[PDB]
Amino acid sequence: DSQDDEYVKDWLYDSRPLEEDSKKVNGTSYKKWSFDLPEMSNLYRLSTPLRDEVTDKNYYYLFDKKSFFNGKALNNAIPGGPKFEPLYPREEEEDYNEFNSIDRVIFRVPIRSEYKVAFPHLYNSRPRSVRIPWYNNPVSCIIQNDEEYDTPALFFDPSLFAPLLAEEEEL
Amino acid sequence: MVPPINCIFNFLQQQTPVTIWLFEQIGIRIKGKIVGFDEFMNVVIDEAVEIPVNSKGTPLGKILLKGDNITLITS
Amino acid sequence: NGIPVKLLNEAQGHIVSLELTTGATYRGKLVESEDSMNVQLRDVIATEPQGAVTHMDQIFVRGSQIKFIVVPDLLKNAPLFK
Amino acid sequence: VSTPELKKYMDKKILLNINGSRKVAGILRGYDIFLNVVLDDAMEINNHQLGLQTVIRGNSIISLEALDA
Amino acid sequence: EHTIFTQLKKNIPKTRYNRDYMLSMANIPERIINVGVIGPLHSGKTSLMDLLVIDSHKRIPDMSKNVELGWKPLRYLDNLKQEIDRGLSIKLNGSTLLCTDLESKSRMINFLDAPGHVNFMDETAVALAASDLVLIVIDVVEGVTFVVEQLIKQSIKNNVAMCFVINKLDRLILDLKLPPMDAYLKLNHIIANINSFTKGNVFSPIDNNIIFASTKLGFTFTIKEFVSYYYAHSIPSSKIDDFTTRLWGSVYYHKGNFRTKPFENVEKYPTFVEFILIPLYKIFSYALSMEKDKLKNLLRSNFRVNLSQEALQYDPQPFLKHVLQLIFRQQTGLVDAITRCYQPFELFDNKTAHLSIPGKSTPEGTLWAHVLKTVDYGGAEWSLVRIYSGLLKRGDTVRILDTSQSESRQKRQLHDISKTETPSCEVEEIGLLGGRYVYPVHEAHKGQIVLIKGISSAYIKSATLYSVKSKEDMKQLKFFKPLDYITEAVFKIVLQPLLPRELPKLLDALNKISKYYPGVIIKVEESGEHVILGNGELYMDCLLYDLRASYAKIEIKISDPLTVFSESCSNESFASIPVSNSISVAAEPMDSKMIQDLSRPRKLSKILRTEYGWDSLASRNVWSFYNGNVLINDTLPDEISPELLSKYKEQIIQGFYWAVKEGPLAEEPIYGVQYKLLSISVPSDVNIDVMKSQIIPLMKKACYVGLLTAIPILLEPIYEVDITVHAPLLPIVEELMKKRRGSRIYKTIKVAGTPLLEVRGQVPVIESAGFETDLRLSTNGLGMCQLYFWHKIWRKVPGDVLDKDAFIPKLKPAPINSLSRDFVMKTRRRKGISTGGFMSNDGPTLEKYISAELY
RNA sequence: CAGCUUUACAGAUCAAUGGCGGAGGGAGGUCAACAUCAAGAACUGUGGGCGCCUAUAGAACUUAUAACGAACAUGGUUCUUGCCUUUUACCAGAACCAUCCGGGUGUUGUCUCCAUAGAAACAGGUAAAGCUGUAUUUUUU
Ligand SMILES: Nc1nc2c(ncn2[C@@H]2O[C@H](COP(=O)(O)OP(=O)(O)OP(=O)(O)O)[C@@H](O)[C@H]2O)c(=O)[nH]1
Repeated sequence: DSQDDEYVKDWLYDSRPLEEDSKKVNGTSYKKWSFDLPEMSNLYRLSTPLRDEVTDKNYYYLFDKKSFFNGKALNNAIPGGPKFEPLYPREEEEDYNEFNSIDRVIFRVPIRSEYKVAFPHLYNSRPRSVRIPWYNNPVSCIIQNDEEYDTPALFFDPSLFAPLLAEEEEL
Repeated sequence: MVPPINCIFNFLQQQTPVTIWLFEQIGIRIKGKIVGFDEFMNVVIDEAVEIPVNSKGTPLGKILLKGDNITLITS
Repeated sequence: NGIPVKLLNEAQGHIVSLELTTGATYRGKLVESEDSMNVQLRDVIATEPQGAVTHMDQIFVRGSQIKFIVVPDLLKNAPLFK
Repeated sequence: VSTPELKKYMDKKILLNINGSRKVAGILRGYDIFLNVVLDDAMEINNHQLGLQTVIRGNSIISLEALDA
Repeated sequence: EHTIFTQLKKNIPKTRYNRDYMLSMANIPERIINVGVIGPLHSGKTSLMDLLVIDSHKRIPDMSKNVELGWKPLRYLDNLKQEIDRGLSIKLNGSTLLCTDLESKSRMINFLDAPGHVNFMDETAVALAASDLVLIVIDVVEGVTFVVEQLIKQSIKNNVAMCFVINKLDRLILDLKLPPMDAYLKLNHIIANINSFTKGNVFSPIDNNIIFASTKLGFTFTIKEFVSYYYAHSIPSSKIDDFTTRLWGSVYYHKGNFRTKPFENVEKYPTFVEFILIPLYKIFSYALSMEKDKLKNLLRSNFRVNLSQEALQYDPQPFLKHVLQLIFRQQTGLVDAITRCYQPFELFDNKTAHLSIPGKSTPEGTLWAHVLKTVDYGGAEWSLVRIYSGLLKRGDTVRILDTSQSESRQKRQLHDISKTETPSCEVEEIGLLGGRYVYPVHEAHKGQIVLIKGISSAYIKSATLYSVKSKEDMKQLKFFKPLDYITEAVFKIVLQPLLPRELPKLLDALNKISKYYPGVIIKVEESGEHVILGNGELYMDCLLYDLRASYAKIEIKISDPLTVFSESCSNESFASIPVSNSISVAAEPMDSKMIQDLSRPRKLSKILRTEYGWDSLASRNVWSFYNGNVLINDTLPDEISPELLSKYKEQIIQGFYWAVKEGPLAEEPIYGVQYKLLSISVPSDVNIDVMKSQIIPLMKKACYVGLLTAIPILLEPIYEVDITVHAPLLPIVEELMKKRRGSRIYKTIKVAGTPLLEVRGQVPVIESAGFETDLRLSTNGLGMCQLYFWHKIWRKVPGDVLDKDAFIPKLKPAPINSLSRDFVMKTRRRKGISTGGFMSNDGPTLEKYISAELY
């Protein structure tokens, strides 16, 4: 439609693809691309159907490549994650010593596999070649497909010479 | 704190023996009773008396002494 | 705003020298300065115009009656001017 | 614009060095942005007190050197 | 001498201001603010420090292209592999910088970047101790969490000046996408919260205390700063302060050059919203959205800052960042705010008193300096020392104390009221901070913070240092106390190394850990089982990494993580029994309120007691508590007032001390008790020393007996549990909480202007074991939990100890009553008291426990 | 509304001194050939150009980390699983080399569009562009 995806429809579907002859690319060699905003936005919108990757970095807690590596080199897993050959020889033979007895320690936590990779150096003993994973902050966000913009939708409500741009703009 | 303006006001309210010193003039002083108040140090002071300083008394009427040449007040 | 004022402010802490209209030089730690050069100073000596010197604790001076202020030569370097 | 920071010297006896090579003493009671001084009275420097309390104009002050530490 | 110095200088980033000037300034106090930048986890305090660093320096070495552009942060004070790999700033890896103000009064500032994450309060505590001012930093969105409140509380105690940094405005503009009005409201709410948290001082954007920031993009402003940059043009100088004042709060401004009537007509949006927030919003929009040329034009007109040719070809987030940097200049405003905050030096004396008792200083005759924290800045050890008084030159021959020995020293001094210097040190190299280098200097001075290379051999953890020249000087001197590492440790990691050949190495490393990470009680128990009380899990992990890679470099086993348990009674005692080889004692558990008070002059003491727990006058008289544990000792028989045998208490309480240190059941410390002497059957023949010795055992025994009588219990601790979950995921969280044994939701608070439900809780530290991970997996990248122990709150392990029936399964976790005993037994086993695979617990003495309590 | 520089200029004398260089292009192309490749470049060396830039080459230390390439396939030796036994051909994991498929960077050429002086300024005048600007106690009534 001419309304929504106005900036692309003339060029989007073409061989090279198009935006090939302009200031928006290097040239016909077609190595470096540049864009304005609206077109980019349109493209993004078009994509969404395909590439809805949820990019709250926290979403990938224990699904970062480092985490996977750790899992691999601990012979440890995550229900959804993958599993491998054990990377070192599986040679336990603990021998229930003065330390790590049944009647010395208190099996209060189950100590699942999930933990062992999240804290490689604590829960796993002898972490050979195990990279330090991340630990990030929480996301507050709003992503919508409505007419109105820049409003509280689903938050919690609080308790209670022109300034330098003054009708240059409406916000 | 007691600001200078406030002090001046108080003095005015009272009507007490005020003895003014002159800026860059040692030998002379004034002695009277504060009647007026200004934004600056300027005031009107009725029943004033010019005094030669001890290194007596001299005749003088009602006067406004200008704020720029004031130094001391006491009341 | 005045750059000399700024300089004076910076000199706070340092041992500034300070002559007045009277011609009575002081030298002391600059305690506080204001836009009008209303200086306070600590541990301050006080030379008379004639010659004789007198030690004194915490002098205040009103910039109106100040003539010139000598600041230490370290402040030449930085970081006020640019 | 800024207030003269004399809150340290509040309620202490000060040598107000004043215009024409003269002096005043007395305990500090108040002040303003022009550096006028309101003080509970003392002598003019042998010596002789005048007044119960005194007010010194801003222009007149050379210095106000603290007698008390 | 000089060549080496030159070399050192060369291996360093050239600063934009001349470092000579800074050095000169440091020779004078009052031109040195020591600033602890502090806040919650991921506040963006490290980032802020990075901005400052950038401003200071011309070009940084490992500032990549991407970081320059403004993609990744360049957390310049993250330093060590641990931290960059991990995400968290972990140790107090600060920096020193000259900073001009609005009105360019340079001032050499000693910034120390705290860790946010709650299991590193140790570093935060250290920072607080060091720093006379503290920039608290807060996420806009996450809001003033409980953590921040706690910090505020435990910065009032220290004490310190509290500038705030409402950091992450971008998040409310772009993430929350709050309207400007809404944003303003949110800000106001935050401010109110902060004020509430505070006792005395009011904080606001006026009076320079709030510093609005977004470090990602990298702008801080205060309102004064803003005015200076962008509202001197349009207003006469005299009415600038007034304008600033107007700016904040319930104030409106209608078309009137230049009034500004509080309230009001037609179209709202307040002064702050009109003259600040709205402007910011516009800038953001334009930066992202608008035709670039028009934006440029606007910025020429309305800000007089030019978007360069290279900058115009940027991507958005970078471009936006660039724009904001152009607008709000190299962060002077923040510095100005800081300056305004710090009184100065009315507070400083008080702070010093708090650190090291009240008294009077001595400037010329001596120097003294708080050795705050050992570090590993340039690989090798330094001691981050603050010189309070005097000036500490290089090579100088110097006194010291670990503040383990501080109280004792004080006591000795008091008693006194030959020349024995107990330890010593030769100061090799003194340097400054920081981040990625140590600028070396010949002289440390009163006021400023330094790193010192000679110190470390003598001390461990907190330490004082001094250089007296007399008896009088010595008398005058005081000694800084050990730092209330607000959190306290609760979390056992029991170590074996894998090849016990290499135990020496481990020991060496362990000492380093103790020194380096200061929040770690390293007990080396008699069996061979080393034990490490970490603050918590992440901290422990970090420590392990440090040990298991750098300092030890050895394969090292670890236990499923435990706690400390402490001894306490439920009911009162019933029958005192003196033991022989002759005194008897009995204990009641003290009132909860009293305990709480303790956790946070005789007549005075009595009065206090009366105020707290409604103790009588006799009770007041009796009292004599100890250890900061706490337990309370009471000399309350009848004959004691006649008796001078009960007098000479100073001897008697030694046993009590021992008892408190290691209780009966756990062999692990007592807590929440009022001990009471009932009878003291002393014989006629004295032999005073012998008697004292006897008492020292006997008292402990008596205490144990009392505990046994009073229906004793292990006290587990409870982690207070912040969780910042997404609103609709709270049910999941609740379910999770339910699933484990100890767990409780004390409230669910709505973080205004966000989708976050800040749900404070409690969880016992053995139930913790990775709880954060569990929370994060379940909740799908939402609800960043934290666990912590600021309070020192313990609880009943739910059930009766001393029951051989107990439990069924060896391998599994046991039911709650059963667990009440199980832990105790396990603890005993660990200690090396019970001997065998199966055993029991019982208390002598005596007479077969009084014939099993008369059947 | 004042001033200074910078272009267009008029007609200068004409130094004069500056600056402008005594003139060498700007683009791009699925055009090549050639080197040199994480960015770094600290610190040193040795150039041009002024306690300092710009080029070079030399290690240091960086982190690499996620992305010379938001890409990922294939070989070989060795070690270990496992097919098993045997050949390929493989299962599934390590270590160290190699292989393609792509990539930039400058060096140069070559092929299609855009350009375009051979000098200009002094003394100021005209036009525009850029920065700095009201007396009553602390500055100049
Ligand atoms: N949207 C937004 N993100 C920010 C802002 N400030 C920082 N961040 C991001 O959130 C994280 C916080 O910054 P950090 O510097 O890591 O926080 P920190 O001060 O190191 O936290 P500690 O390590 O606990 O001291 C980083 O990933 C930043 O990129 C902001 O103003 N807005």
